[PDB]
Amino acid sequence: AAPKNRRSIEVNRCRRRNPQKLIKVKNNIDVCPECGHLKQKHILCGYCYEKVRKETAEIRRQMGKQEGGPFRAPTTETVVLYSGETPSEQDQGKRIIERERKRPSWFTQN
Amino acid sequence: SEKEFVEHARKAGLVIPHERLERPIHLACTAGIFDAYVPPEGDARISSLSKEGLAQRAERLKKNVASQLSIRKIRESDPNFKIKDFPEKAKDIFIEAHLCLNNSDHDRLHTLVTENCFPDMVWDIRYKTVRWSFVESLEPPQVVQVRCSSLMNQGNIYGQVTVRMHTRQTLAIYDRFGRLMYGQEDVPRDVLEYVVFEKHLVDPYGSWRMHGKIIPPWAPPKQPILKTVMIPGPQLKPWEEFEEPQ
Amino acid sequence: ISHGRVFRRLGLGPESRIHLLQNLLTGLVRHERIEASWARVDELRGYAEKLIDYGKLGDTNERAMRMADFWLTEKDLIPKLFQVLAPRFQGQNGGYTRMLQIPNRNEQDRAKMAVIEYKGNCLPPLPLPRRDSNLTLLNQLLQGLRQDQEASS
RNA sequence: ACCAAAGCUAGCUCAACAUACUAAAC
RNA sequence: UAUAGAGAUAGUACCGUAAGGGAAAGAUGAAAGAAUAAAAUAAAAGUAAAAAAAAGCAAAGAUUACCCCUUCUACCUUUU
RNA sequence: GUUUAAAAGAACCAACUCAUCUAUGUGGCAAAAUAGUGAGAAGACUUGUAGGUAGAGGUGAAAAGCCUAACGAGCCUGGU
RNA sequence: CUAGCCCAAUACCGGACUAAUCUAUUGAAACAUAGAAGCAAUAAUGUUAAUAUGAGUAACAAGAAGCCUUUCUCCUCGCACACGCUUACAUCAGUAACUAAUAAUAUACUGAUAAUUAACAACCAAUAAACCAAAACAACACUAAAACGUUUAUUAAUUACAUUGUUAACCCAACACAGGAGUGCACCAAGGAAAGAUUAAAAGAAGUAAAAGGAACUCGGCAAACACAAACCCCGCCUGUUUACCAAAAACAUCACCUCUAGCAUUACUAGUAUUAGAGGCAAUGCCUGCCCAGUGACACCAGUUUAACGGCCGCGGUAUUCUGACCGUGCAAAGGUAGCAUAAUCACUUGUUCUCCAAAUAAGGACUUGUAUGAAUGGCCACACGAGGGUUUUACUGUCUCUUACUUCCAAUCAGUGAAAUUAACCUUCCCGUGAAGAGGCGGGAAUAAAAAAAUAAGACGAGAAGACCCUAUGGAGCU
RNA sequence: GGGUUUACGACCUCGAUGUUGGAUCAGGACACCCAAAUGGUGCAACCGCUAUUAAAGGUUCGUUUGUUCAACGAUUAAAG
RNA sequence: CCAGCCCUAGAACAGGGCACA
Ligand SMILES: Nc1nc2c(ncn2[C@@H]2O[C@H](COP(=O)(O)O)[C@@H](O)[C@H]2O)c(=O)[nH]1
Ligand SMILES: *C(=O)[C@H](CCSC)NC=O
Ligand SMILES: [Mg+2]
Ligand SMILES: [Mg+2]
Ligand SMILES: [Mg+2]
Ligand SMILES: [Mg+2]
Ligand SMILES: [Mg+2]
Ligand SMILES: [Mg+2]
Ligand SMILES: [Mg+2]
Ligand SMILES: [Mg+2]
Ligand SMILES: [Mg+2]
Ligand SMILES: [Mg+2]
Ligand SMILES: [Mg+2]
Ligand SMILES: [Mg+2]
Ligand SMILES: [Mg+2]
Ligand SMILES: [Mg+2]
Ligand SMILES: [Mg+2]
Ligand SMILES: [Mg+2]
Ligand SMILES: [Mg+2]
Ligand SMILES: [Mg+2]
Ligand SMILES: [Mg+2]
Ligand SMILES: [Mg+2]
Ligand SMILES: [Mg+2]
Ligand SMILES: [Mg+2]
Ligand SMILES: [Mg+2]
Ligand SMILES: [Mg+2]
Ligand SMILES: [Mg+2]
Ligand SMILES: [Mg+2]
Ligand SMILES: [Mg+2]
Ligand SMILES: [Mg+2]
Ligand SMILES: [Mg+2]
Ligand SMILES: [Mg+2]
Ligand SMILES: [Mg+2]
Ligand SMILES: [Mg+2]
Ligand SMILES: [Mg+2]
Ligand SMILES: [Mg+2]
Ligand SMILES: [Mg+2]
Ligand SMILES: [Mg+2]
Ligand SMILES: [Mg+2]
Ligand SMILES: [Mg+2]
Ligand SMILES: [Mg+2]
Ligand SMILES: [Mg+2]
Ligand SMILES: [Mg+2]
Ligand SMILES: [Mg+2]
Ligand SMILES: [Mg+2]
Ligand SMILES: [Mg+2]
Ligand SMILES: [Mg+2]
Ligand SMILES: [Mg+2]
Ligand SMILES: [Mg+2]
Ligand SMILES: [Mg+2]
Ligand SMILES: [Mg+2]
Ligand SMILES: [Mg+2]
Ligand SMILES: [Mg+2]
Ligand SMILES: [Mg+2]
Ligand SMILES: [Mg+2]
Ligand SMILES: [Mg+2]
Ligand SMILES: [Mg+2]
Ligand SMILES: [Mg+2]
Ligand SMILES: [Mg+2]
Ligand SMILES: [Mg+2]
Ligand SMILES: [Mg+2]
Ligand SMILES: [Mg+2]
Ligand SMILES: [Mg+2]
Ligand SMILES: [Mg+2]
Ligand SMILES: [Mg+2]
Ligand SMILES: [Mg+2]
Ligand SMILES: [Mg+2]
Ligand SMILES: [Mg+2]
Ligand SMILES: [Mg+2]
Ligand SMILES: [Mg+2]
Ligand SMILES: [Mg+2]
Ligand SMILES: [Mg+2]
Ligand SMILES: [Mg+2]
Ligand SMILES: [Mg+2]
Ligand SMILES: [Mg+2]
Ligand SMILES: [Mg+2]
Ligand SMILES: [Mg+2]
Ligand SMILES: [Mg+2]
Ligand SMILES: [Mg+2]
Ligand SMILES: [Mg+2]
Ligand SMILES: [Mg+2]
Ligand SMILES: [Mg+2]
Ligand SMILES: [Mg+2]
Ligand SMILES: [Mg+2]
Ligand SMILES: [Mg+2]
Ligand SMILES: [Mg+2]
Ligand SMILES: [Mg+2]
Ligand SMILES: [Mg+2]
Ligand SMILES: [Mg+2]
Ligand SMILES: [Mg+2]
Ligand SMILES: [Mg+2]
Ligand SMILES: [Mg+2]
Ligand SMILES: [Mg+2]
Ligand SMILES: [Mg+2]
Ligand SMILES: [Mg+2]
Ligand SMILES: [Mg+2]
Ligand SMILES: [Mg+2]
Ligand SMILES: [Mg+2]
Ligand SMILES: [Mg+2]
Ligand SMILES: [Zn+2]
Repeated sequence: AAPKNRRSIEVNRCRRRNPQKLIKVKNNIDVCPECGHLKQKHILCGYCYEKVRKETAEIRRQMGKQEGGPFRAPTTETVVLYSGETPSEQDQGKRIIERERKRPSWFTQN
Repeated sequence: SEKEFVEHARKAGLVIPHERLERPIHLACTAGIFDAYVPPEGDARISSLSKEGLAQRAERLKKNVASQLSIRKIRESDPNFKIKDFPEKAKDIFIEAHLCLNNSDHDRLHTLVTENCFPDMVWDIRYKTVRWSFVESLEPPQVVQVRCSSLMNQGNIYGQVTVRMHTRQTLAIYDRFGRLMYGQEDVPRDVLEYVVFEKHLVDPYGSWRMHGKIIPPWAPPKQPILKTVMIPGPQLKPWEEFEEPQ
Repeated sequence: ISHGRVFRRLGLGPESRIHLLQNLLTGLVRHERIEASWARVDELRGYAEKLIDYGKLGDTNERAMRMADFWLTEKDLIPKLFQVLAPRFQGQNGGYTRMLQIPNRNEQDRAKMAVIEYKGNCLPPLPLPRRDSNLTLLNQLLQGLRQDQEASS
């Protein structure tokens, strides 16, 4: 079907300025107590998640460089240690990844 | 249907078009200061007494051989050049240049100050209002030293003269919205400066133009600003940690 | 009418959805933490829990062995599943995975994204949302109420 | 406030005269 | 005097196997080797600044008052 | 490939060539297509390259078919 | 009544002023008197350019994770040459914008720099003579009589290295188009990705499954199906050809059979010679093709002959009790429709009458049959085989249907990116009755009536689309006879 | 008196008001086929024939035929 | 009160639940 007449700017504005088509304001925005950046109350912080993701990517890169094959996965647990650290009596017998970076403040030894 | 956009503004100059210029760049002045006069740290205490300051100043002007030979060079290059009536002309040029910057008279300001003095005094002020005045002068301007730079590639000599001034001015820099920014228009603050004038001696006209403004390193800090300033810290990437300096 | 439906339609059909979930489960078993769409991760979490249960069922169980052989596409992860993941989940009953919604994808699709992670892995801990401390005003008021109730008994 | 708007020139037209009429490059 | 005057910035792009058809597009300044570049219009339609509140060829009579009241069956052409 | 003393204008059925029927599509993938299903498939068979027949005509196992996407007679230019 | 500038208008007719330009004289804060015209646009489905509505709507795309290009999940048109396009190919760098129908970045955009190296391919002897004896595993044969070669004799400059084509993700279709494309190899050892992200409304498209019934649906068993069988007619013998783009047929052709026209030489026929070659009709085969030269043609230049040339093959009245008419009277013709078949694909009456088929039939088949408009090479009657031709039965089969349902994929709705089309006088765009260029949202009389979104259905806007193709008109055409 | 059939007229449309039958959904009139309340009968009963009032609800499935109709089979309270 | 998460509630928006366990 074809339109019978041209719709005027008045009715066009009434249509595409209705509050149903306006962008709603978000009230769930808060600051991250760690870095001070903005985040939603139900979503993880983008900055902190990017930090953790970069550290995880580096750890995985090193742990994949340790295994020269694609199908070579360790049958034991794994432990990542940073510069100036030694494997404890509970961490021995596991695969050991060694990072030259110092241990970050958010990474807990455990 | 096949159409594209135009006017992508890019500034890219190369050494080939820089050097294949048919006519060289005529410079009415040099880049900066060749021999900067380092004043003694006792100016603040010798400016309190009249005779003990003027005597030492005349001794420093007369005993240095470089300044004397430079004055002789300016004298042989251009006659009727005397150092006794020079500080009055320097003070006149200074006051008229400041009044021209007040009135926003760029033409007379270009005639007074040179191409190295104009930008440093017009750039950060072209969008503001100035209310500068001249009230008093405790110590008359004194010619400290005189230098001359002779370049034989073109055969051009530029004579620079340093003049120490103890002036009393009232400066009030306003904002582009009309609010006071720097200081009041009624406080007669005392300033001590060293104005280096310059003149092309080979030029037939050769006007005296203010070239540089030397401030001693031990000079008192400038008056505080009226507003407050936030200095941002290092903008940190996620994979970078802050390091506290001690 | 989709009353009482528990599995959402994904991929190019039921078999394609099974294969997508199988690839996601293989990646999760291999890396101990992956990130994908929120719906796909929410669908994969239950399969991950059931896979950990089948791994806890034992190595000599032929049913669990063939289930792992089907699901884990990379055949080097079945010994991993049976000797790393299952042994380290012994006292736990159902708390094997952790799923958290991360901000939307920076790409133009702006997909709702989640991250799934097996608990007890050798990776930097995600910025988990921590509750308020007991030193807060409201928490201290509730602590006072609790102490009054304890003294009243 | 965007979109936009205004230049006066490039050149053309009609005739007169005219060497006498397929220019230059080959 | 750039929808004009030659089609012409050009028989070029482009369209057709070919004969053939055939366009539109320029605007600062003495100096842009004066773009931290300077001044005049901010005047069409289309939008924003500023979506709308019963009722009606959208206007007119008006009115303290935007509507609310009352009155008028768009315009050309063709037809008795 | 299979059946046949057969390369029989024989039979089944591929490549290949046509386009029976239906459903989508109808400014669509497409100015005639897709999917399923169909007919021929050693011949009056499909097909590559190159040449010829030119409109008062050519060619036609006559549909008044086809002759560069509109053919009861092509298109372009001129008469205009 | 009080003042006046003191009486409506279509086609045509008359007058007075007048906007904007140029010119001759004034004027010089933009005018006057005259003379000229490319002298005034709310309307031509007007031309050009730009803008709106439709509309941020239709539509369009990238398999997953990852240590970032490494492993998983799937589908399988791949390699080379010929033809064609010319650098779109390769390396580095950039992408705010331009190309990808969106991003990421890049074989598709931008700039710079490089590249395709001959052995493969192209160009690469004439003059006379011996030469009948096919290719098909070619032993030897068939008919439709079949491309592809050596030797001998005379001359063929004679001496390294000549010239040209070598990329690609590519060509023709307005496009980075689900289309069209020759050849040799293999069916993967090579090519690729159906999903941008969610939800799981309607309607739509595709598929799978379905109780009991099994065509009761419908023009028709179209489509679908766990079936994929057997028969009866009409029309064409059969294979084949046709309206590229609405008709594949019962149309055309066809083997066969008939007619005419020709006694012959260097470009068709034909390098043939009446068992030949042309112009045609009808359609294999079987039984046949009956009468007519009155008219019109053609031979005969007049008679005369020709119908397997164009074409035609009769009235009126009475008769064997009561129905018909073997028969007769009379008249005209060139002969007066013969055989055969027959309610047919055959004017109407017609749904002719009757039998079989069904519970029911204007369907189908078999008979009767003047069909007063059948009919014998513009061919008449049967028959095998054949047909995506047109009808009718029997089972089998099934969502066609009773009577729909469930679930998937594409669609769909939301989010993000990009972003058209027909259409549009302006709308602040209700209902009923009446009226009216004779069917009203706009008129009249009444009812109804905060304003805006989003999703659905199509009753109206005599909705959109195409200056109705039907009908008529035009002292408008064109094709055919 | 109505405006269902055929006709008559040529008033709106030929810069388009798409034309029979069916499928789906039906709105309405009553000049009521059924169902409901009655009057008269040449109404004995069962069946009928007419007339009055009433329109909230119904008004079948099949063979032939493109059929609306029509014939026929089986029913229904009826197959308007 | 309505961020989020489920739903026999739904195209979007809406609507019902989130203490027993
Ligand atoms: N022949 C004729 N036509 C007339 C006359 N008056 C009016 N008409 C026609 O009527 C039409 C206009 O109607 P009206 O404006 O007169 O009501 C036009 O077609 C006009 O030519 C008349 O007097 N004679
Ligand atoms: C007849 O009513 C007509 C048919 C014309 S088709 C030859 N229909 C519409 O105009
Ligand atoms: Mg022009
Ligand atoms: Mg032009
Ligand atoms: Mg405007
Ligand atoms: Mg009003
Ligand atoms: Mg009329
Ligand atoms: Mg065959
Ligand atoms: Mg097909
Ligand atoms: Mg199917
Ligand atoms: Mg096929
Ligand atoms: Mg076949
Ligand atoms: Mg066959
Ligand atoms: Mg040719
Ligand atoms: Mg003619
Ligand atoms: Mg012809
Ligand atoms: Mg014909
Ligand atoms: Mg015809
Ligand atoms: Mg053509
Ligand atoms: Mg009067
Ligand atoms: Mg008058
Ligand atoms: Mg005048
Ligand atoms: Mg004009
Ligand atoms: Mg105009
Ligand atoms: Mg139109
Ligand atoms: Mg239009
Ligand atoms: Mg116009
Ligand atoms: Mg828009
Ligand atoms: Mg969108
Ligand atoms: Mg819409
Ligand atoms: Mg869509
Ligand atoms: Mg090309
Ligand atoms: Mg782009
Ligand atoms: Mg490039
Ligand atoms: Mg190549
Ligand atoms: Mg999907
Ligand atoms: Mg895809
Ligand atoms: Mg998608
Ligand atoms: Mg659906
Ligand atoms: Mg379906
Ligand atoms: Mg099925
Ligand atoms: Mg069933
Ligand atoms: Mg039936
Ligand atoms: Mg029926
Ligand atoms: Mg079928
Ligand atoms: Mg069948
Ligand atoms: Mg069967
Ligand atoms: Mg046939
Ligand atoms: Mg035969
Ligand atoms: Mg042919
Ligand atoms: Mg056709
Ligand atoms: Mg064909
Ligand atoms: Mg067809
Ligand atoms: Mg056929
Ligand atoms: Mg025939
Ligand atoms: Mg014979
Ligand atoms: Mg015939
Ligand atoms: Mg015959
Ligand atoms: Mg005969
Ligand atoms: Mg004769
Ligand atoms: Mg005769
Ligand atoms: Mg018979
Ligand atoms: Mg008949
Ligand atoms: Mg039937
Ligand atoms: Mg006859
Ligand atoms: Mg006949
Ligand atoms: Mg005949
Ligand atoms: Mg048949
Ligand atoms: Mg055939
Ligand atoms: Mg057929
Ligand atoms: Mg079901
Ligand atoms: Mg309204
Ligand atoms: Mg009227
Ligand atoms: Mg009218
Ligand atoms: Mg009405
Ligand atoms: Mg009214
Ligand atoms: Mg009204
Ligand atoms: Mg009333
Ligand atoms: Mg509608
Ligand atoms: Mg619709
Ligand atoms: Mg209207
Ligand atoms: Mg209509
Ligand atoms: Mg219309
Ligand atoms: Mg017309
Ligand atoms: Mg028509
Ligand atoms: Mg006609
Ligand atoms: Mg006439
Ligand atoms: Mg004529
Ligand atoms: Mg009527
Ligand atoms: Mg009448
Ligand atoms: Mg009329
Ligand atoms: Mg009349
Ligand atoms: Mg009409
Ligand atoms: Mg119209
Ligand atoms: Mg009804
Ligand atoms: Mg009644
Ligand atoms: Mg009754
Ligand atoms: Mg009723
Ligand atoms: Mg609630
Ligand atoms: Zn944070």
